[PDB]
Amino acid sequence: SRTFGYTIKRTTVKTPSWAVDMMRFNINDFLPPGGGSNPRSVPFEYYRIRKVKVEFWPCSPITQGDRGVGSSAVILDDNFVTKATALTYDPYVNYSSRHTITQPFSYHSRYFTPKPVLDSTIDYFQPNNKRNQLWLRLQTAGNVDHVGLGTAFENSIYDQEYNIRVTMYVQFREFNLKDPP
Amino acid sequence: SRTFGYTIKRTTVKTPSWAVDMMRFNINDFLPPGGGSNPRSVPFEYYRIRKVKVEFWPCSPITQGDRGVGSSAVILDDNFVTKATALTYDPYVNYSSRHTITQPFSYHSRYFTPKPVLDSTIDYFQPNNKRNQLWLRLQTAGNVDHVGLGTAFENSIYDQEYNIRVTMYVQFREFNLKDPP
Amino acid sequence: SRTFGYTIKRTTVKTPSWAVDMMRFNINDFLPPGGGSNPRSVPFEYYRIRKVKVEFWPCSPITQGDRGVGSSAVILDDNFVTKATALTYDPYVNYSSRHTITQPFSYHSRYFTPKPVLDSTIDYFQPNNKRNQLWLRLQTAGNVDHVGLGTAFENSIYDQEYNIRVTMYVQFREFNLKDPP
Amino acid sequence: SRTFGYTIKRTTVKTPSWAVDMMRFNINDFLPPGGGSNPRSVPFEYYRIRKVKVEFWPCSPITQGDRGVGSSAVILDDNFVTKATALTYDPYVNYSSRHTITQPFSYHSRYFTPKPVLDSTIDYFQPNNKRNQLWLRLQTAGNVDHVGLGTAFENSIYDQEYNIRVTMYVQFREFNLKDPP
Amino acid sequence: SRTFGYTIKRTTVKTPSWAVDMMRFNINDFLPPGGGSNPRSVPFEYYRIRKVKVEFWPCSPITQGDRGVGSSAVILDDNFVTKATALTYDPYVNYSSRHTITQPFSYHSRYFTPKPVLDSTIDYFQPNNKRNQLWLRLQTAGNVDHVGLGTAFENSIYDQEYNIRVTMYVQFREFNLKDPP
Amino acid sequence: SRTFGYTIKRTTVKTPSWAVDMMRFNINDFLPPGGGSNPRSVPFEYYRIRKVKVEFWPCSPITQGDRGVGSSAVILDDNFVTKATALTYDPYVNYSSRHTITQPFSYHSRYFTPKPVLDSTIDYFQPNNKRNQLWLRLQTAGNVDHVGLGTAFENSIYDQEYNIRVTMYVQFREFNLKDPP
Repeated sequence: SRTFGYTIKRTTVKTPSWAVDMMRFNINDFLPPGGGSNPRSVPFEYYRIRKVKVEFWPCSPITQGDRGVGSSAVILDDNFVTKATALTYDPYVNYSSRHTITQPFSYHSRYFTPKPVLDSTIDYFQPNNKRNQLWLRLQTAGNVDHVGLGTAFENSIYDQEYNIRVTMYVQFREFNLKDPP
Repeated sequence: SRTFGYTIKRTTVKTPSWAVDMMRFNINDFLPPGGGSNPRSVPFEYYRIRKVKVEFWPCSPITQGDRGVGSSAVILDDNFVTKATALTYDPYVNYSSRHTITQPFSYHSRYFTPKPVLDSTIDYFQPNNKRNQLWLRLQTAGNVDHVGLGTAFENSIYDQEYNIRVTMYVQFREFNLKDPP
Repeated sequence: SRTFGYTIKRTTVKTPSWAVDMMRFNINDFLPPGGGSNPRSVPFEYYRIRKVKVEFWPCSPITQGDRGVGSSAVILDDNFVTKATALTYDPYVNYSSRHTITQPFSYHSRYFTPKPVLDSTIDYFQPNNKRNQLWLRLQTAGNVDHVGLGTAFENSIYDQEYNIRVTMYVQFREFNLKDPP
Repeated sequence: SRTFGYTIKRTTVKTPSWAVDMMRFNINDFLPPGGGSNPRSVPFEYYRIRKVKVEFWPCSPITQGDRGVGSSAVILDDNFVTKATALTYDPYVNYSSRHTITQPFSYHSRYFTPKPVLDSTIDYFQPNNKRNQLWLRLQTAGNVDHVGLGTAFENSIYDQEYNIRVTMYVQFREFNLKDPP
Repeated sequence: SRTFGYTIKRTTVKTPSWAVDMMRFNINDFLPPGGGSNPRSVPFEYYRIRKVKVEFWPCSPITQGDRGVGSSAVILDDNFVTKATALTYDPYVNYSSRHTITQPFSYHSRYFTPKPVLDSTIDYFQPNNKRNQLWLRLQTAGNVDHVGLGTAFENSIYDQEYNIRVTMYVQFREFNLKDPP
Repeated sequence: SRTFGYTIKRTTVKTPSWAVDMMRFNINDFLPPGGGSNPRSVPFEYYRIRKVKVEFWPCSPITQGDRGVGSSAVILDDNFVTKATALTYDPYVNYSSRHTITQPFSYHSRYFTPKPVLDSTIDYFQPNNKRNQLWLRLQTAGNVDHVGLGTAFENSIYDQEYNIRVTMYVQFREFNLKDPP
């Protein structure tokens, strides 16, 4: 439920090279600190996540050409590729649940479900849309970081400024409020 | 969802005189201050109230006699009687929806629904258990005060100390959270 | 399947302050060491836990007054509140699956299902009453500690001594016995 | 669930003489000592026995000849014959529930139910496979000895070495565990 | 999908002592390194395991005697027994899902499903044959080690050489290929 | 599953002349070299091709005029026309399964199935969408070249830059992996 500026730097190379990026989810950013006997603005003992209606709302006009195509392959098992300002290939082009990345003015969105990362070394995760979703706990500091979607915009001569937006849905349960004197 | 000490001072008079009291409800006491872009610990635009399972949990043992009887007449239209340390009558004895006040160790509770007080001079209120319940708004300072139950414990030679408890139920709707940088 | 003395120290403060406590479950305490080729008194390769019929059997007589009220909120995600000899509020009063803590002579009990704590920093757990209960293993030393119930008795002038009792149910399977010469 | 070496000494006599043996069952051998407040590795107040899938797993190869034949007559009433290194007859050949003893490499097994021996002089026993099976008690020292199967291998010029194995099934009930401090 | 030489050293002791072993599974051994933009010979984002048709194909002829018997108990919770060149007992003889170990020329096999080991200290695992199987990820270096079957061959005077073979089944899904210039 | 730059050089001629091109398919380009005992990144003994969702994703903006029209006639029997920088006719205009080539910003795509070319002189091919599809074999060097779609963009005064993209679907079968030491 936030936005941030992610401008892709142009390149002079003639070959249409890609520029992979990264988008790590974080629940702490979707809630500011609290006060008194309630450090968290949303007090709850347990909470779950169903889906996240992600969307990469563009900002360039329709007159700007340099339109390309890509493949926003979903990522969850934690295994991003080495970042490069001008990649000479598209590693996310070969995938089952792929999606054509229409740019620039063309609207594009995705839908999936993220899961927490237990250990940074082994990196575990639960299946998608299932009743066996491992519950979590509320924490303002020691909080993990969920994996987002794998973007891959194609470079061009002109600049590019996007406005990524996410709507992390939450299903809180078993509230725990404190009303001191 | 809180408690407070309300000890009834004994009296030397032989006639069993009563001692009316007052219990004004307040939603601000059921939530502490917030912080940052969320002054309230419970962010929501609208909320309603259904019922309040009030209960006057006693604290005296069974060996302590001086047991009497009263009538906890419900009050909502705002019209309490003049407080008196030793009232020579029970004005709440004559009522339709009365309830035998069994004291001391005997457990006693009530169930009703409160409503906000628009003006202190005219004092308006909505009907009980109906779909036409006028909604309210969240406010940490400028908040009204709902009317509670009309208590009336009978005096005695020995002291008395109760532990009043209320479970003000709330039905929030249309959340409004703020997640600044 | 054991008991221990947990006496709540009295206080002179007039305001009815609470005194939160802690009850951490441990399977190693429910079985002493073994001998020979069977260090464990109950040999089994796998075992599960369904429910634990907890109960806080009191010990004070009925003649002792100072009766109060509380709320035994269930805890499993590991997030106890800072211990205090005389807390000026009840953080467990606001909860969904709450339970009125009737004291002293009044009997009170609860029923829930515990789960193991994988990591001490993230703290994970499985859902309640489900076929996806993650199995465990038998170990006399390297054993985790399950989370218990969240108690919250109210202070008083007179002393207080309870006799907590638990019946941790186990469902062993796939025995592994050793019968050396 | 144990094994032991029972080698039959060869003989020079030309006549094919038999060599009866003995196999007394014992529950104490199927469980080592305990420790602390649990001297027995398997704590239980009552236990029963249904069947024992006995088997005499051989060890000689198929190239070794000198194959004979016998009759493994069941024994339970306690009445073994005088042991002899080279018996000139087969007393177990005449029986109702007999079984051809195929040796050496040929596999052979039997199935019966043992019963405890009350007195050593009278020697009593209960019927086979019936609901009136007299229950027993757990004891690490003062334990009786059940009667096994009546073996009768035929002598030969070459040596012989078998690997007897028994799977004494148990049906424990009414556990009695101790969890001291 | 590999084989290795595991010869059991003979012993001079007369008592038939066992010799427990260990067999740890590893997915890295079932795939060699890659090259270029595909370090793994089998590119896939997610993969699962159903069953592993293990088999201990012997190599000794039928003329070799010294045949015994054992019990290949399944192991998954990580709890192997101390290795011994000549164990005076069989700890895997008492088990529910046991299997008679017929040696030498006699063929023997087993069927089960392994699971990954999250932590070496606590050692967790998922249930057998269930839809809640926790998925994994592809990794050529930082890869865990699954638990195999618990073998227990009996010693003998003559040597012994087996040819263990496994067919670790895999159900890859969501391919991720890279085809750079 | 790749992209390449194919810019059509402008022309000064007033008559709207066409500029035919060529697009030869190759499976070797959709897979990089391997290593060790797996020269191919995708090991499989047999594989087939169903369809190829071709698409000529444009890159010019909508403000750029000079829009024309053509006919992307399918080609498979190997019989391209002589290339010309400015053809004074459209040989692909007369066809049964034709398709209006809408340019520039207008999206256009096609769908068909290619087949291998046995000999370069006779040039054979199999029917479309049929169960009699002749299978092939995996090869990194000696691999044939399939025929693509017949493009025919109309010239113009302004430049033109398209981003051709193809998704060659494959249906591998009968895997053949090698896991040496």
